[PDB]
Amino acid sequence: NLCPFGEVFNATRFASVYAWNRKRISNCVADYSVLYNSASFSTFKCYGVSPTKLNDLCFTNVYADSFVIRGDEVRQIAPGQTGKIADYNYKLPDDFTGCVIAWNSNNLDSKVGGNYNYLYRLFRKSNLKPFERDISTEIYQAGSTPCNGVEGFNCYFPLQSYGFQPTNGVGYQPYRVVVLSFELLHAPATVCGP
Amino acid sequence: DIVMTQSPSFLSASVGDRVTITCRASQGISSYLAWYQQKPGKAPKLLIYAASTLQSGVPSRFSGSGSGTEFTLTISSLQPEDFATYYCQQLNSYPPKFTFGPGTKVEIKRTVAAPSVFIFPPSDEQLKSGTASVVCLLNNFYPREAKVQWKVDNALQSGNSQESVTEQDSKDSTYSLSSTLTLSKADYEKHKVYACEVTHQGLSSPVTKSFNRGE
Amino acid sequence: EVQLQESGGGLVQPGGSLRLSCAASGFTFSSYAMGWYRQAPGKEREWVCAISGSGGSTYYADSVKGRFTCSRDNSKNTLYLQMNSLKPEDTAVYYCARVVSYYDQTGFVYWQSYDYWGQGTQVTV
Amino acid sequence: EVQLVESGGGLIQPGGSLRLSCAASGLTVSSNYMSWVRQAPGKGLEWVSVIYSGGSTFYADSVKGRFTISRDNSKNTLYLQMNSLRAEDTAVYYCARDLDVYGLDVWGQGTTVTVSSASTKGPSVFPLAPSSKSGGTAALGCLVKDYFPEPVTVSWNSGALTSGVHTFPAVLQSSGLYSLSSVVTVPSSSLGTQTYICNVNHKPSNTKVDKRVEPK
Ligand SMILES: *[C@@H]1O[C@H](CO)[C@@H](O)[C@H](O)[C@H]1NC(C)=O
Repeated sequence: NLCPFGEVFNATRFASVYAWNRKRISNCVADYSVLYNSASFSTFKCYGVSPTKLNDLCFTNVYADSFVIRGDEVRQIAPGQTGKIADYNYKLPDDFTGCVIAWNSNNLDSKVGGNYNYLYRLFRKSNLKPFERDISTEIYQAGSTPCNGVEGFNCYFPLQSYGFQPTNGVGYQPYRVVVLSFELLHAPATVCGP
Repeated sequence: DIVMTQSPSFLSASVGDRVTITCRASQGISSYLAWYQQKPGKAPKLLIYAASTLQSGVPSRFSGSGSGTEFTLTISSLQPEDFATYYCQQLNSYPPKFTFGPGTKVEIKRTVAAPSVFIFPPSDEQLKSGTASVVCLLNNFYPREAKVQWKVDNALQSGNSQESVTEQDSKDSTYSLSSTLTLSKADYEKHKVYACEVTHQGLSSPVTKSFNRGE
Repeated sequence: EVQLQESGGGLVQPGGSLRLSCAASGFTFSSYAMGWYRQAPGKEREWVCAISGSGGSTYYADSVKGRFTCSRDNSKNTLYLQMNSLKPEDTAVYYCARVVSYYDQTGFVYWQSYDYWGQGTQVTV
Repeated sequence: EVQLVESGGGLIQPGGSLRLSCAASGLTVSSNYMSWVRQAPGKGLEWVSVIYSGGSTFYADSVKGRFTISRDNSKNTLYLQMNSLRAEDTAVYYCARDLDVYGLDVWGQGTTVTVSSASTKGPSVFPLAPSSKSGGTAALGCLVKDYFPEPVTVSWNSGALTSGVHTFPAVLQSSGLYSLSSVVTVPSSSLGTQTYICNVNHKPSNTKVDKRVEPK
């Protein structure tokens, strides 16, 4: 029973960062070689575990979190980072044990007129707790006057779309990111290496 | 880093004219561009965001266009209160949060006027202090572009002059320039002839005004 | 991460022993691994050492391995870098900050610094 | 209604500290991105620092480790503490509300911060006398040299003469002191009849000078 890593990594359509997708890998055999023997990843950073030892370890569960962000924001997907993506879209714990993998997606997620289906949360009062998912579309209140569900001055929609055009710079270009988190609990171990 | 440039640096236009000013980026920034207007002594005013969307409370004559590396700001009919400096700003940049452009100044076009050139020798009271300042005044010229060459005993001088230009006048829309050549008293007494040569459009040939120390 | 002061010494003879100290406040010192960053005059900043919160894993660069020892006392929230067998190439300014480590695709370990700063000046070591 | 009112600028020696404040009306500083943008004398606008709603603070490389952005929510005020000023921070600073891709909509009036080791000095007024060379127009004036700090005020004949008067912008010299020139074009027939005096006031040094410019 091979673990379905390709379902996350080789998927046609990815998710927005404000609605990052999570898949639970359980009860399967995982070969991480396919991940650490590939040359298609711009970013491959594993915190708290080396990739080489990953095939020799057993875990209770694995979590694959996939989303699409900008290149300049890929640095925010790391322990102890600050920024719009880290604070309001996707927060990694300071004591994070897992692998962040990221590749360029200008060929698939950048369109000549601009791809406006990818969105990020722009306005939020408080920073996001680790592994939190805010999907609220409530109008943000920037002042004393209530919004009453109507956009206006000091009353803004919380989500803004990336302008993903193929002529953009690498920093403004889209990047697909998968975060692997390995969990071990006082429960039977279901994810094991070869 | 992504560098923002703006052209032209200076533009002269009349009331009712259609004005177009361009802002370029080294790399594509999609529609992450904003246009602001600033008048002297006052804070910048946001005109356009997303490079095409008008800010509320901004007249409809202002319009923005462009995506990627080239953007344009167009005023359909230039109005008397539209004479100011205009800036373009990049949005959601890294490392800086935003980067502003060099700026474009829109000024009132008028007929070419030749400057009136005057030379003022140092005062004896300043000579007592041990420093001599020679002044060249260029009065009521247009266009703004003018060149001043300070000459001491027919020797061109560099590194000892400072210039100041007034804003366009309220009535005749003419600029004025004041240039100061600062030197020591000993060097001032070591030479006799001091000249100021002005190059301008309104002058067929460069105009030199001179004085001899000690009359 | 409110502040990080530094101490330890300045001008010192070659082949000598000296210890450089860093203080911390505003966070759990034992929770976060701390690192020493050395910036040479006219050269780029260089990571010299990194120590975990426990101290059971200490990492040193090959440029200085076998001579400097990095220690921490979580009781006083202080960071120590003991410098022995000193050479003129170790002459630089030293800085401390919270640090994190990651493994690349080939298994090698690199270090990333939490964005902050410690202010100090050294002129000879 | 909507207004960002700033304060705290002034003159500081290099290595000094100054706190700039920006009181807000019509918006909540907590619930907004708040940024500081400075304009150097005669130059463009440069971003300084930004504070997020969640508390994240980001600073420009030129002011990293020296500037601190903060906010008070009982007073709805934004603060910028500037330490170890280095005389390239001399500028007009503005507080603005950032809307990201929507731009900076609300700005403040701006406060001037000048970092200089120069001492406050009274201006020296010298006559730019008219030349002996006519029946037409002649030019005279006054040179206000070696004064600090800005500003100064120059008038002619106690405000009676305002036509043809050009008071040029000041220039900063290598000494750290400012120099200015005020000129006026008059009919040359009035040179021997009308007496022209320039009145110069430098409030910081409490200096008031009336200088008569006469043909030599
Ligand atoms: C995705 O497809 C490529 C092409 O066959 C393959 O090399 C790669 O291993 C696949 N990725 C995963 C995670 O299976």
